Amino acid sequence: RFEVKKWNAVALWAWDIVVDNCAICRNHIMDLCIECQANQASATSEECTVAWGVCNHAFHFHCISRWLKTRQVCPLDNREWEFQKY
Amino acid sequence: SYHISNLLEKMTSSDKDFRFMATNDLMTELQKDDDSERKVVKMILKLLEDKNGEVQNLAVKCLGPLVSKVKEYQVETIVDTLCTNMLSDKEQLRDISSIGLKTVIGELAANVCKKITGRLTSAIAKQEDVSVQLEALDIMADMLSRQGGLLVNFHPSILTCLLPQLTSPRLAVRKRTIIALGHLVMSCGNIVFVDLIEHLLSELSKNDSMSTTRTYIQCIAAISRQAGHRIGEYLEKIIPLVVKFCNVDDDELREYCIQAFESFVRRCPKEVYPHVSTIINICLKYLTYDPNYNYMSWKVRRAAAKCLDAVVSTRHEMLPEFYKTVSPALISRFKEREENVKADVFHAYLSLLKQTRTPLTMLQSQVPNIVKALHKQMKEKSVKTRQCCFNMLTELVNVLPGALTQHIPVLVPGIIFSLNDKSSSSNLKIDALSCLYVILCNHSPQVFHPHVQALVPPVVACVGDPFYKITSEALLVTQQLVKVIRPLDQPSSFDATPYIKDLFTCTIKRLKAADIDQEVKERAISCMGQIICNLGDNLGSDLPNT
Amino acid sequence: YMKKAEARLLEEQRRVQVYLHESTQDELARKCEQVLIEKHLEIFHTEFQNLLDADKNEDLGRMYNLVSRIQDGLGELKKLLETHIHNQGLAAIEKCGEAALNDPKMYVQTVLDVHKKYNALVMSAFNNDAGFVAALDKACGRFINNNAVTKMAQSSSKSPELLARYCDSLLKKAELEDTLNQVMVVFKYIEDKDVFQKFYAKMLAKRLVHQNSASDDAEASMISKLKQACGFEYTSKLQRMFQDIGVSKDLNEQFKKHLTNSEPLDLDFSIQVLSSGSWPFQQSCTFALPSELERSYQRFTAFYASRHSGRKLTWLYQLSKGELVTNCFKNRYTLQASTFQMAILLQYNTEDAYTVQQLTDSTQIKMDILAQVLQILLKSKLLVLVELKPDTLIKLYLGYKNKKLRVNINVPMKTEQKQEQETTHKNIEEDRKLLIQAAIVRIMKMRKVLKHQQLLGEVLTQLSSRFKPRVPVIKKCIDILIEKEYLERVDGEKDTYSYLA
Ligand SMILES: [Zn+2]
Ligand SMILES: [Zn+2]
Ligand SMILES: [Zn+2]
Repeated sequence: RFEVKKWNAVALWAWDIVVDNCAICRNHIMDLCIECQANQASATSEECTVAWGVCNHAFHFHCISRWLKTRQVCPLDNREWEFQKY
Repeated sequence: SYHISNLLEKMTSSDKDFRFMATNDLMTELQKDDDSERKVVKMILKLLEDKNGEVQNLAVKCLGPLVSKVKEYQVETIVDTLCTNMLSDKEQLRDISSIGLKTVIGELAANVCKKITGRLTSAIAKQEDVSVQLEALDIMADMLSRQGGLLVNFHPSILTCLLPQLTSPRLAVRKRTIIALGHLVMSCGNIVFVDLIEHLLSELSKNDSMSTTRTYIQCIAAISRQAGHRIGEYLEKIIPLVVKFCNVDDDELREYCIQAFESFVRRCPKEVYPHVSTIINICLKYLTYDPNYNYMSWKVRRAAAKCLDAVVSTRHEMLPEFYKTVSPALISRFKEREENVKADVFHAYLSLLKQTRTPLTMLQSQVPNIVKALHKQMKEKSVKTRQCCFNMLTELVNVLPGALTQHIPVLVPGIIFSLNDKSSSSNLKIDALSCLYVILCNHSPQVFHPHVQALVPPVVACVGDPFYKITSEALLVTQQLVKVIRPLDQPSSFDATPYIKDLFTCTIKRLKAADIDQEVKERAISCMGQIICNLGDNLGSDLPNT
Repeated sequence: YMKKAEARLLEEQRRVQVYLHESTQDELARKCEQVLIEKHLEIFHTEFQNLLDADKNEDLGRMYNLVSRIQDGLGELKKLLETHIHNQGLAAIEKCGEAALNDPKMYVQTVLDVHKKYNALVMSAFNNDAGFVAALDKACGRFINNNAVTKMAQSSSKSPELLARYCDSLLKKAELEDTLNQVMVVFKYIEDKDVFQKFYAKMLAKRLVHQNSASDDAEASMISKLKQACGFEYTSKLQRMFQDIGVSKDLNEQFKKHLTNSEPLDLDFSIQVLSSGSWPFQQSCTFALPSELERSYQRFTAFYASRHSGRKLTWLYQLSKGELVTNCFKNRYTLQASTFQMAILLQYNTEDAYTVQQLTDSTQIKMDILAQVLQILLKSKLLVLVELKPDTLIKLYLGYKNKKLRVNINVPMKTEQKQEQETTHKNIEEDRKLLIQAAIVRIMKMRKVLKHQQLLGEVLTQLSSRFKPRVPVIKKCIDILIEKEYLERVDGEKDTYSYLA
């Protein structure tokens, strides 16, 4: 017989706008990019990771990097984009 | 003209890269017109609210070189904008403005300081928000660090705003107020120092609360540390209050009092002589304060030991009194059960020995007590305690060459045990070897004769240690050992035959190595030369090869 | 001889001022100095080295006073002092040995002792001259960045990691300000500041999540010192953790207020809700939630979904702890354990034995983590059956006793620290590569056409304050950016790049 006197829990919150998938490319966030998976493997595919912003949105690094060449605005919210995690 | 205009145009490009590059180029330009200044100043000031941290950092960095190449009016408006942003509502604005203001103050004059002082006084005077108080106090301390002598006319106002802050519920405010008060005292007038001193004395005479007395004692200790000679005229009134407060049954209050006593002893020595006796008496009384143990209270013992060290290390014309009363207390208190307090006691006695360099007769008389106290400590499992004991012995032999003539049979086993121990460290072995070398070099060879059989194996083992410092120390010890075993300037009846082979074999391997450090090579050459000089008649066919 | 020479110089000054013409003063002083000091500089250098070996500050000060009269005579002394300080630092670090690689306090204390001793020597004897200060700084940087400890780890990044670990130990659960200031003085000489920043941030996150700090004022003071030393971006990134802590405590308070108007729960509940992008914690491993904690999880999930719309919660069960009270033992005990320990402990109450192959399926725990937590429990005198097999039988051991009612059976795993350090170092490497790429993109955006050496100089100048980049890394970054159509090589005029929009 064991009883739980108290519990201290830690949780992380993220946006539910997308269900565990990138927004620019509609694939799993933990998988490869569309360009990376369509093209042959190389040194570029090694650095394929997920990127977070101040607005707490998660995209593939390649996807957001390609998006930022022409526009300077986060795809989901119209605020300016700023990298904060890799 | 066109370059500056292009940079200003690019600083609003809605792209972070262009803004960063324009700011970097501008900063490079100012490190190597008139209407253009009114635009670049506004651009720099409004870049502190940017949406990118890198641009804000570049703007703060650019705030430095800017003020040294712009008219005084724009410097004044920059200062005013930063000061009024310091009391804003956004946390980022407050932080960035504080950083920028510190940058502007650090590199730099009388007009801008006068402008800043009023705003800082107004901010500190208010007690509604504590973050603004802390930032303003830090900025004021930074300002008083350098070019603080220009603010002669604002010193009474600075005192008036600083003094009530020593009662605020937050402790950080009190600490920053103490720091600011020390910086103010370092450069100020006579009247401000005076009325500050009597304000502190009046606040100490009454006991409004237990917490305030601690911070007042801390403040007077800080002022004593900072000014020094200027507070020597008021010790006659300062000391009785501290003596009275020492008797209060608060552990935290005693430590501050003893630290204040140490500060008075160290910083102002000329006008502290009359109270030296009572300071010493209080320290001796409180050095053994431990109500929960019989043979958080170690702080007062540490403070007492440090104060005794300070009073011993600074007064040279009182050695007879020291050897009369202080020394037996420390010798009896070598048995502390707390490591830090024991280290402080050992440091105090080491300082006494260094100051000893007649007191020699009394030190000789006290040597047996020191030996009896050290014998129990040398068998402990703590490396620091054994290191302290070995340093103590080394210093004692240094001051008296023949101090340990009758205590070798009880001192050698401790060195032997420390030499061959798996738990011993390299520093402990080096210290033990150095102590053995010093002992051997300052005593007659006859006393060590019954102990050669026990001393040779550990030294020979230390010669072959993988670490080269231990090998060098062992060779240095072996040279003196071979000098002692067969003296040439005196007649001896000792038989050195059995140990010659071991002493030669431990040395020849180091001698012909061709891969060892230079120090080991030189020590091996010297040791082999001494061995050939002192025992050349007993070596066989190895002499030609050597 | 130094005292004799000083007395003779004073006597000559007296002579020439009393009974000689004033035009002879400069010539007599120069001739006396040349005869007395300049001719014995070779002996003075050896004496200087000997006095450096055996600490004698007064003699060093007298020598500094004597040689300062000779034109360009202090350079050799500065070089000798720099070499001596470097050798002393290396020797002091080497004596620590194997223990210094895993004992941050010893390493930092040795460095601080050497620096303090020679800084005091420079102030007291050499009158705080600029050249001697520069020599001390160069020597300090040299033996801090490279030493015996760094050679063992085969990397120069071990020193910032040890400094960060020392700071964490100091700030865990009046003299603290002095040692923090000393650490900040040490931090100036470190060239790889990004490693220190990353490790300090991760350990501060660990302190804040588990609520184990000595005092908040110490943290505020350290943040202020970091602001003074580092930039504004790093402090801005650190402040988000404090903001999230405040938001989390407010949310916990308002949830406790809400729980009054409902059925009370069976346990005391505290929750730390953190932003996913402002904290270094990764996704938790798979874990089957035990039946006793379902009610609290469901209640808080419903509450969070009620207040916030587009937010979903991810639960990190490896950072969650609690207290277990037990009564089916020899006596009454309270147990402090993590969620995994509770899962592998509360899984059976009246049962006595289980098989690990079945326990892992029941609790949905991976192999290595389950093995580590089971061996932690085994070493804790709370479970009995060194090697673990899937068919091994494990049974609860009755009759266990403790010397105190309160027991903390939550001890860190051995492999966890090494894995964390390796992962942090790797992540620093990819971060450095990404920063180099971003900088190259920035300069190519500002300057449309640029050469190679100018680009390298600009990159090193811009990234200097954080780390010193290596040329092969920069070349690899340029090559990978070319493949991604960010910049292209112009036809002809070899070794020249142009930005491509
Ligand atoms: Zn994608
Ligand atoms: Zn990709
Ligand atoms: Zn967004």
